[PDB]
Amino acid sequence: MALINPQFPYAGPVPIPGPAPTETMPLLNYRVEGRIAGIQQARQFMPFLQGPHREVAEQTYYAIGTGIQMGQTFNQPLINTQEG
Amino acid sequence: DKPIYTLQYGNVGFVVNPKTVNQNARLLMGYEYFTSRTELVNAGTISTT
Repeated sequence: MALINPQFPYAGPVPIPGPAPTETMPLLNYRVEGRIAGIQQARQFMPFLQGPHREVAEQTYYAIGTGIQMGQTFNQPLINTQEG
Repeated sequence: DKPIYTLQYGNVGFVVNPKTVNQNARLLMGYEYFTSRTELVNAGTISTT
């Protein structure tokens, strides 16, 4: 967006020496076929386990029984003959 | 009044910060606690024939 100087104008570009025209043109680089080499193993001996863990520990229980329940020799009360 | 029951292992600890320690120095801890591993369903009787 330059302003044209009317007192000192200039013309378009003139030819100048050039950079040997084939040396600015590249070759198209020619890929050969390739292979991810080797026979891959199916599994890996991992350093960490792959499953979930638990944040807190919960107390577990198992039921037990008591035993054969016996009789008893109670201390027996007195007879309510109007004193009680 | 507030018993320690802490649901992970090292969550509550007891600290001693000593200032002079001899060779065969140790702490002899003694605890007192409640625990429960079993459940206690009701029992059986005889009923002699």
